[PDB]
Amino acid sequence: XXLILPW
Amino acid sequence: PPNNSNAAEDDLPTVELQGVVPRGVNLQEFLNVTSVHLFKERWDTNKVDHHTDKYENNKLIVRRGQSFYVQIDFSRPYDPRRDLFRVEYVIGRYPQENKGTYIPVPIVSELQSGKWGAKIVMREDRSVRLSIQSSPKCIVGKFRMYVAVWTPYGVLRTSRNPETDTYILFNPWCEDDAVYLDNEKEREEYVLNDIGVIFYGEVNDIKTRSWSYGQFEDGILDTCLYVMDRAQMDLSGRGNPIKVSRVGSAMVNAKDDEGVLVGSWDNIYAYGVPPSAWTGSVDILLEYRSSENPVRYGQCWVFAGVFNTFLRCLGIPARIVTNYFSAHDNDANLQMDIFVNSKLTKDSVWNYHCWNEAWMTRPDLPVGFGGWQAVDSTPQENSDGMYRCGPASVQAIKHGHVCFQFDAPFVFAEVNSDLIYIVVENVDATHIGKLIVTKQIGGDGMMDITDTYKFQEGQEEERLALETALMYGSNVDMDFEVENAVLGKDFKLSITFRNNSHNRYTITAYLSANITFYTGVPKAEFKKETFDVTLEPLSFKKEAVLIQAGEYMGQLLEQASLHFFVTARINETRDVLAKQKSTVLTIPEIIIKVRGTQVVGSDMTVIVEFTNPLKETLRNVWVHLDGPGVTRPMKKMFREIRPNSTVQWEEVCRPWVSGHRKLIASMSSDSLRHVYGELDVQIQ
Ligand SMILES: [Ca+2]
Ligand SMILES: [Ca+2]
Ligand SMILES: [Ca+2]
Ligand SMILES: [Cl-]
Repeated sequence: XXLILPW
Repeated sequence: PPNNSNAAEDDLPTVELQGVVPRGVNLQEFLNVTSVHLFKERWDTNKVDHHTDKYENNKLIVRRGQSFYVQIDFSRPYDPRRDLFRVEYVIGRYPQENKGTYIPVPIVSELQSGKWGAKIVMREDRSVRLSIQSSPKCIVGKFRMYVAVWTPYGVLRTSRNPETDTYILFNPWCEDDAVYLDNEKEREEYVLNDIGVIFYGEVNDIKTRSWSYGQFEDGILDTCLYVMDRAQMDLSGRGNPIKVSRVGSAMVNAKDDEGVLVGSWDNIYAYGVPPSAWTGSVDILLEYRSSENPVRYGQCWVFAGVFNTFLRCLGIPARIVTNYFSAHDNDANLQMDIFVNSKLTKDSVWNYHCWNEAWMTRPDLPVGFGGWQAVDSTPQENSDGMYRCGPASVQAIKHGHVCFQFDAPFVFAEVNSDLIYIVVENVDATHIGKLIVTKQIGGDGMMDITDTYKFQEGQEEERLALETALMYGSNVDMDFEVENAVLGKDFKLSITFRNNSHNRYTITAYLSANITFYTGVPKAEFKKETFDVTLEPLSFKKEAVLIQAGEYMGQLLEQASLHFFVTARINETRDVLAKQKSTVLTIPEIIIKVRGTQVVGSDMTVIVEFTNPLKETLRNVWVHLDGPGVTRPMKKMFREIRPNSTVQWEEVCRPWVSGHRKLIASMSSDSLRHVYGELDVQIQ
């Protein structure tokens, strides 16, 4: 479930 | 011409005549092979003892550096006065003996440690049973077997026989193998377990995905060999787990090399399988081999799952680790540059990322950096022109010694880069790499392994290790030496600072003392200290650290060494000085001799001799003698043994058990303690 978490 | 395909083969002649052989020669004089037995059933001792009985594969599968049995039936009984033959193992289209790809196996009287050879262990009628030993550095792959009989006219060789093709794998059970793992429970989990769990989600909402590695299912071993062929990996390097795991990290992804799995994150996954639909590696790997094209699609945990299958299948112990808040450094400065300006900001963080660890010595690195190596097949950054990553020594990452190959600075950034909000507005030193986990041995639970990658957040060492890593990317010199270090005694670690400037400096530093296996595999940290020192101008200062015997004596083992890290920051300049060194402890000797006949029922005298190795006097010395079946346990006390003086202790005994026995002596005094000697004795 990889997701880029925005800064 | 590169010998880079296990699948390709050359054609070895069966009648290899030499010179101008006359018409009418009678080759019936010479042995010919009527049959070859490999005892390759999955219930028989070869596959069981080699831990290869689980492969769904009817050929012989063995592990290198370990002996196995075969039987050759000849046309008449082998007669060493008149007959000469050898076994041959051959791989690739261009085998060469000096490259390890043509392997002659001589028939020898006694097997020699580490060397290819075959010993005859039984002769009956027309048959010989051979114990064949392979080299623990053998190329890993599928070999062709031949029997070659030598004659005055040349060699007579068996025909091509695919039924005797023999797989030779990495051997985590062999102490001479680079992938040796000395713990049976770890070998079962990290080699033999074909299912597992991959952790995902978020730090505070941890989820688990079951995964079927399936490394023993029909076709999978052959596919792993195929992957290395598709990499054009030279066969001569396929016995080296560093090269195998690094090729694997490239080849499991499709970029650059037509590798196994096409990465996609686009939430549509056109003309393929969505990454979240796979539940194991087998379907992916078998489709790669049958289609001979990359499979769509994967993401981090699918790459890791397939990479794990590859490693375990070939016999490299391997596991999947999950990093929560995993940083992606785009410009190799080992920090997250956050400008949010979405155009200027390129670095990013994942809720989690996961990769593999593979277990091996690192003879290309100083001792202390073997053990778990991080390898990552998920494409993120190029490493020397290809999407690959590792093997990176986890122990090197922890101490920030990211100069050691391969890709350790990138993996360090993944687990411990700082967040820099940039003029620099703010720094978050604790967000990245909040928790790192892997499946526990013998259950589906979670093992916290964060401490293997980095020191605890908030601790000075975590700062010092990070500044070391950024340095590897004041006029002060730092060195250290271990003063006369003797097994069984306290000893000093002497750190010297030399300040050649006119400046007064302050220093903040840590010391890490570790026990290491003889092969360079780290075992344990036994001492960790931080300290501060002031450095006057134009001066040298020695800081002596006492290492007490109690701190390390409980964690030693045979031929272990000690590995020390020292890292010091000059505070006024932020300069970092970082060194690492290993030392072997001087080992006091205890000599055991026996005088008289060693017969079960008569008397023999045991002589125990000990020389004081120190410049100090030993006091209240207790010597013990142990020897089950040889002597009841006995003890001798010496009140004082002067420097460099030798004492001798004679003890009469009568053994109660015949055969190969053993004598063990011990010495403990008020300072030096728990030093041993041993002697094997045969009792007639
Ligand atoms: Ca690739
Ligand atoms: Ca960056
Ligand atoms: Ca941190
Ligand atoms: Cl890809």
